[PDB]
Amino acid sequence: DVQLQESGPGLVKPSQSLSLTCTVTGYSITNNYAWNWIRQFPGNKLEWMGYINYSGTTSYNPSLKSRISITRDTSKNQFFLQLNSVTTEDTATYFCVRGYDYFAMDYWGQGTSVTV
Amino acid sequence: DVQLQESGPGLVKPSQSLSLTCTVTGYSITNNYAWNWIRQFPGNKLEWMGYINYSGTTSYNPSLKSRISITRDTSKNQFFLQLNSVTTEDTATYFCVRGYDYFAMDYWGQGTSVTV
Amino acid sequence: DVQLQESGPGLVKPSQSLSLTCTVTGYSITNNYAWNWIRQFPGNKLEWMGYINYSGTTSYNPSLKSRISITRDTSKNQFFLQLNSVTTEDTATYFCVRGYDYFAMDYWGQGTSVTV
Amino acid sequence: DVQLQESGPGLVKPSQSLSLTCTVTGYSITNNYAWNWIRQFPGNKLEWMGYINYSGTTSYNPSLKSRISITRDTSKNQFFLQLNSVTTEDTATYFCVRGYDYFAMDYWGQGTSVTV
Amino acid sequence: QIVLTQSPAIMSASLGDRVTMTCTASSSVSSSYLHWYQQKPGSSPKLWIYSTSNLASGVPARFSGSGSGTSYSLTISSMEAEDAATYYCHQFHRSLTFGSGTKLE
Amino acid sequence: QIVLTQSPAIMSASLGDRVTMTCTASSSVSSSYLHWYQQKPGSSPKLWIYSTSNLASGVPARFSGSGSGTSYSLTISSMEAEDAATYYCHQFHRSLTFGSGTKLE
Amino acid sequence: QIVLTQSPAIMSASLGDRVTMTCTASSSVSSSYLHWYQQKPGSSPKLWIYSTSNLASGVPARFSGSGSGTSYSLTISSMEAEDAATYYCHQFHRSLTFGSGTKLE
Amino acid sequence: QIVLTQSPAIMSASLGDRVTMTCTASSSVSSSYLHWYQQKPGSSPKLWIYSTSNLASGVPARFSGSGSGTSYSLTISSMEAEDAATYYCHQFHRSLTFGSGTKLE
Amino acid sequence: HPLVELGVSYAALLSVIVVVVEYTMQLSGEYLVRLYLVDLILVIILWADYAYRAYKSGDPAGYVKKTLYEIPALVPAGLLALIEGHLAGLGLFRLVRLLRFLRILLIISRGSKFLSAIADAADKIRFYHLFGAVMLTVLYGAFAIYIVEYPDPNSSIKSVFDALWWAVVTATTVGYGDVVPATPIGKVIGIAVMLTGISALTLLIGTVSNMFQK
Amino acid sequence: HPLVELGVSYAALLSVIVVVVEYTMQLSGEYLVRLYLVDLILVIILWADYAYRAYKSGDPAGYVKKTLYEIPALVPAGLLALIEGHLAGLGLFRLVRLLRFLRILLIISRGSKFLSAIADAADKIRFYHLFGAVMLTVLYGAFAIYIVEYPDPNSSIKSVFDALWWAVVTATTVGYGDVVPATPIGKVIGIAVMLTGISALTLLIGTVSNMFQK
Amino acid sequence: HPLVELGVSYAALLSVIVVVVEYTMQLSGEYLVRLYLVDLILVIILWADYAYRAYKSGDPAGYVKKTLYEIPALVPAGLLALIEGHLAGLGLFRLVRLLRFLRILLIISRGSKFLSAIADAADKIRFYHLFGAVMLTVLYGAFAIYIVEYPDPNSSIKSVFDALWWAVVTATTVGYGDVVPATPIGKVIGIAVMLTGISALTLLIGTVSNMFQK
Amino acid sequence: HPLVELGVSYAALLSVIVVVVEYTMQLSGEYLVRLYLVDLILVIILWADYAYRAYKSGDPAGYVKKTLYEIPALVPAGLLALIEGHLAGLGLFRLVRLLRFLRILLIISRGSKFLSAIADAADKIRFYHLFGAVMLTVLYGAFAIYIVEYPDPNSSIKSVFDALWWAVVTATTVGYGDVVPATPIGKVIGIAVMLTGISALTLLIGTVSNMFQK
Ligand SMILES: [K+]
Ligand SMILES: [K+]
Ligand SMILES: [K+]
Ligand SMILES: [K+]
Repeated sequence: DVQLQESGPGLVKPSQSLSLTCTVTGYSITNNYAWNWIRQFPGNKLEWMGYINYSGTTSYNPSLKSRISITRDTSKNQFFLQLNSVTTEDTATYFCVRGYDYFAMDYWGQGTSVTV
Repeated sequence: DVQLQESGPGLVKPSQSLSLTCTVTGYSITNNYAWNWIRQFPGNKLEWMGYINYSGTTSYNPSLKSRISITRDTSKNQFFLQLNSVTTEDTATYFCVRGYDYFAMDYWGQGTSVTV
Repeated sequence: DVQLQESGPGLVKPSQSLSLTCTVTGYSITNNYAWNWIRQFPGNKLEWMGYINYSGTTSYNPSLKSRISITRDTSKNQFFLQLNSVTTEDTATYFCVRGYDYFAMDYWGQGTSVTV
Repeated sequence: DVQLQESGPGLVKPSQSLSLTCTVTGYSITNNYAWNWIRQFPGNKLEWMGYINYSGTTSYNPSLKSRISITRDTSKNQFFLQLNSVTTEDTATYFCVRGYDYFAMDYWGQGTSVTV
Repeated sequence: QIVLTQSPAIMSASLGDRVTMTCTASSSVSSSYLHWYQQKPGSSPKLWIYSTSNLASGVPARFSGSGSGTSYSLTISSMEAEDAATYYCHQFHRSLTFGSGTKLE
Repeated sequence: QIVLTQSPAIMSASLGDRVTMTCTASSSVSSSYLHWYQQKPGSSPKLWIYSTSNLASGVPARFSGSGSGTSYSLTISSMEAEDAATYYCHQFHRSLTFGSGTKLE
Repeated sequence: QIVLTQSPAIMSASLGDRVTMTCTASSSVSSSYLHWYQQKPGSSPKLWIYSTSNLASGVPARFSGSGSGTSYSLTISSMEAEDAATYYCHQFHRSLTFGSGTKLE
Repeated sequence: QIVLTQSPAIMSASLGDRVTMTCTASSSVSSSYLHWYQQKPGSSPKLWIYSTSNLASGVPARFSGSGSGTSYSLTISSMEAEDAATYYCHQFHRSLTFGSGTKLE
Repeated sequence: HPLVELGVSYAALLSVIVVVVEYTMQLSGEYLVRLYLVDLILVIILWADYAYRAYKSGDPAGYVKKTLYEIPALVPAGLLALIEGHLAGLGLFRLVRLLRFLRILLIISRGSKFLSAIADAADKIRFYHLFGAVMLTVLYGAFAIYIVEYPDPNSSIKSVFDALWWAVVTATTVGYGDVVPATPIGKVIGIAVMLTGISALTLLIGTVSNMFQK
Repeated sequence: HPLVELGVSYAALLSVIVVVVEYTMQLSGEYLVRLYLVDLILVIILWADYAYRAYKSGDPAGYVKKTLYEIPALVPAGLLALIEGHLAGLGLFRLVRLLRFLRILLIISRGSKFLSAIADAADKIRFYHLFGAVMLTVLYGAFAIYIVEYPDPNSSIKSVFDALWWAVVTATTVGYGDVVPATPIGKVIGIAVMLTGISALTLLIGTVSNMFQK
Repeated sequence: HPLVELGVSYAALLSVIVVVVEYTMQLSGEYLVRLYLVDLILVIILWADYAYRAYKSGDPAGYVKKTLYEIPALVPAGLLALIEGHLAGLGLFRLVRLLRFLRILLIISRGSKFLSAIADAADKIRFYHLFGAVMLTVLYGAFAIYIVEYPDPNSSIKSVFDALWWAVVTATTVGYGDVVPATPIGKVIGIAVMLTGISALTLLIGTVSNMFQK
Repeated sequence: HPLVELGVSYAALLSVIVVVVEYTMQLSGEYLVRLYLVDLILVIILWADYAYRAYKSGDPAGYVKKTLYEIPALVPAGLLALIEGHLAGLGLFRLVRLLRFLRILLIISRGSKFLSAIADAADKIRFYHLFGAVMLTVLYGAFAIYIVEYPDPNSSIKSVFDALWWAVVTATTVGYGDVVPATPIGKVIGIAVMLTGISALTLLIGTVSNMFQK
């Protein structure tokens, strides 16, 4: 019954921050596993940005770190993606996924189209 | 429609302090401008003694300082002139005036005659 | 109307302390003057023992000091004579007197006969 | 009319501590005298272990000390024997006795058989 | 600190003539802090010309002030029965001071 | 930190042929953290093979994974009309990364 | 601390004679702290002359005191049946003391 | 600390004869701290003779104790069917100790 | 009775302190200076908070002014009103009004804006607000000794720090063996310092403690 | 007007402390580390309580494991959860659950079990629980100086002990003449240390005192 | 059983203090001396308040007496009653009454008059009044050591100041590394001093503190 | 993660103190020793109160025994019960009763008799009674260091006084620059000492203060 429900904007001006919101149903962001923000570029490639976890602690992609961060709504059951200074390269699709054992997103969100 | 209202003694013995009292109506001693105590000698000359201001701080005539000081009744809306050891020279007329922009008493009180 | 009213025992065994009590009427032991304990030996001689005063402080006969002390009943209006180790010599008559100006008992108590 | 009432286990495995309990009736463990724990070996011999007293302080057999201790239930009126690491030699009978004057158990409890 | 010289200390003229006065400061001044007060003997002083070139509310346009550096004037155009007053000129450089008063007769 | 190479970036075949793909990691890996995801263009990604050999609950036994050290495969036995999907292989040594995607035609 | 000598320790006279007594202090005194008390054997002592000259309220003007430095007197002018009393003279220098009493017969 | 020797460890006699026992302490003692207890096998010990020369409340006058220094006895005068008990003698010098028990048959 | 001479001489020393401490009051009862160091310390924090970006934001003059919303904030506190003094003194009473609005706007901005740093409402301001006077006094104290100690020859106290140290130290009830007045005079006023610094520095730690109970 | 330059310079120093102390809060308000040193100190007591039998119980490996009821106890407190970090990091999220139950069981065991020796009072925990933060802070403090004092040449402070000593000493209001910052910087942060250590160390002794009378 | 000899010997030392402190009570419970130093310190303030005009008011004898309303004030407090002693002793009991009225008039004058400058608060007396005993005791203390320290050879304590310093210092909980009894005896009585000075000096700062916040 | 090794090592030191202080409790919770030093100090006062007459009452043996009403009073306190130990140990249980009555009579005599020193009812006993434990602990403390400091070579602490001094000093929050543990071990236990001595010595001064408010 686990299901991620991603949602957000999908258009912004450079240097402006991107704020994504993904809800979760049939589970909790505190039980187990980790929570990811892996985007899919126009080149259909996949780039993992980072993750928060059941406990709270988080880690990001060694390149984007200098320009990003993530959080969560412990109460409403959601996590938040925050990217600072969105250039053109960031133009892509976004996904939130349940990081199951040994790291393996075993549940994906439908998708969100972000344009820059 | 403002108006200063001076009043005071008008006779004392040498070495005794002079205590003047000037009320103010239609305004406040804290808003803006400064408040002066400029006397007029028997020789119709004019000598500025000092001033307190909207804020409180004060400054006197570099000669009289050694023998004077001034205050105010923040509540009743009045200021006070205090001269120590009144000799003969002090014999003159007194005036309290609203020190308008760039210093220019734009409102004079009627007057009071002090004899020594 | 001043009047001292001496009273007490009048017989004791050696080494035992003597406790005298003299009341005062028509006055106070705190107003002014001093209060004495001057005894009269069988030889009709007179020996001043000591005194307490209107304030409280006291002084005794330079010889008896080593064996005496005095107090007072601030409330009931009385003073107390206390002699330690009463030998034979102490056999005499006792008197309490109002020490008036420049020291001059201006009021004497009737008298008390003490035997040793 | 006094009377000691001994009771206790009577079987344990080596290295395991022995816990004896003796009640007292018609008297108190705090009044006077001392309270003993003298056992009787299979050889009908008698070995005094130790004692607590009316006050509380205690002393044991110079040999067993390294492996024993005693206490009391000040409220319920009882004392407690505690032996650590019970070997075979300890196999014997136990007795609690009122140590009367100059030390002389003047009241013996019925008895208890302990096997090791 | 500096001193003032309001000449003439006393002076005359009559209805019609362009009356003139002069405030001669021993030292320089500041076009701003220069003002002219008119006093009718017996009554109380009354500011008349402030900041060198602009006059008080209750003052007739007939007046005009001219000054700079070391000298300033209170020039008029015509006198009256009112103008008969002791006009003063005070300045503010180091401290505050006043003038002898260009008395009008 | 290591990079991934899912060759062929693109490739083809026909129904029946034992389709094959390969994930060649620039550096060593860990038989565990090696997983395969199948993506049908337009839709959303979907895990397909985790920990090298085992498959997702909704996966046909026809699949099989083979790897160790520097290389791992997604080998099959027969294609369909469904299998026409972009298969991805991601790993987790230092951090997380993905592959070019052995696209199927 | 000084001692007192009221001579005569005992003495007599008759009605009419100017009775006299003397208080000779071993050491100096103070004209003030010198007083005289009259005692009628059996009764209680009674001050009679204070500060050398002045007398008690209940004392007949016939009395007079004379002294200074080391000697003072209680001189009279005429005796009576009353005056037959033991007169004492006490002083106050270091501490308090009394005299032998110039007994009258 | 010291040791005790209750000889005979075992011994006999019969109704009428003055039974005797002896407590021989390896070391000196103290006439006070010397006591005699009687135990009937099966039951519980029972103090019988305390402080060398005085007996317990429930003891028949037929008994008597004699000792001092290094030796003490429990002498009687006549036995019974009761007296058939293991009599013990304990002392208290350094610590507490007991005897082998002069068993009666 | 001779002791009254010796004993009263002591009274004099014991008397000065009565003033040194009384004066300390007339220096911390100013709703001003107290409320001015507070709004100047909160900004010094910004002086290194936002004006501390690497040597690439510290070069772009355009970007500092760029943030025209911060410039007014990262300016002073009262060093804006300080100017008002050299103004009113020059009768520029007209210009005074405008500068008065600036301080008004600044107190609403900072005051309310800062209070947005959640988790503590009206609990965090009473703090610093108090921390003020507390510190002021210590200062006044350190200054007291400073005057009567700096000139002294062999006097362990020199800089305003060393004299300031002694202040805190003796006001925090700590005291070591380094800072101590050489001239008995310093020791004198000191009795006042601590008599003050302590009592106050304590009212400080009092709330520090309570607050610390979170 | 010159003093404002000199006087405001002081404000800066007085300002840093505002943070050093503010930060001290954000380090003791963690329901974690606080509640972890407590459950690690209670066990260190057992590390010498039951694992301190003569050299004959310290040789029989079989008898330590023999007591499979204590082994889980004499293990850590959080050094079990510490591991959980190097686990969740390695996505072993499955294994995480099992280790979570272990800490759950351990807190019920120790918590309740220890409270069996709490039969004396219900506050036998409020104590240490508090003793924690109190100590933590002092640590943080000693560490503060440690950083700014260890490197200094002729600086009486060296080891973490010496810097720790100074901490307690200045936090217990004691202070001697041995421990004292050489670099004025240490003296600086010190003003913060004591401003904190004291207030807290006091709330400690506050209960210590009360508890003392009963 | 040997320790009882060694341990009881300690009891003796611990015992003296019981008196030294008990005695300190019988020296501060005097409604007199307490209420006399207060009215003598308030005037010493006037001894430099009104009698401190330049060397032109300190030359005109006529103008000091001129103010026949102040002369009675700037006189003493009890040094007027002190005289009363050498009077009553000389039986001048008559003159005593007149001097009694003088103190009566003086207490109404100063008391009420001073309370004219008390318009600020009604507690402006409870303060000094208390400041008294607080100080008295410290004195008594300093004196205690003074006796047992002055004569000592190499004893850092000498003048009444040095012994007085040590008093305040150890009573203000401050203590440095300069003032300290050489002879263990001084250290002894010291235990009493601080046991007292502290408790009292604290009740002082207690009100000092409270008063500080208003 | 390396810090856990370094940070936990600290926990150990922080742990010992937990005991050193815990133990201090089990040494002041004895209704005995506490109530015994009190009745031994009150008599030491009599040991110099009545047995201190000139060398003429100190020669008449007949007159000391003469006062058969004081002899029993000027004997010990518990040094009578101390004997009871060497008695009960020697089974002289009979004689024990008689000596029990003696202590009973002595407590009624002294207790009630002493309470006759008017002006303070039930207010003066709570004092010493408390002064006891307070001092006991300090002792225990001084002893703690004594053990771990006496043997040390260059250790400023030597006699029981010097170690006792350090105790009071660090327990009275005073601390100087003379008494201080050389071996870090002493410094260690010290953290406990003060953690205790202070809290207690404070509860002492607490009543001392209040009482002092008379
Ligand atoms: K302190
Ligand atoms: K200190
Ligand atoms: K120190
Ligand atoms: K110190």
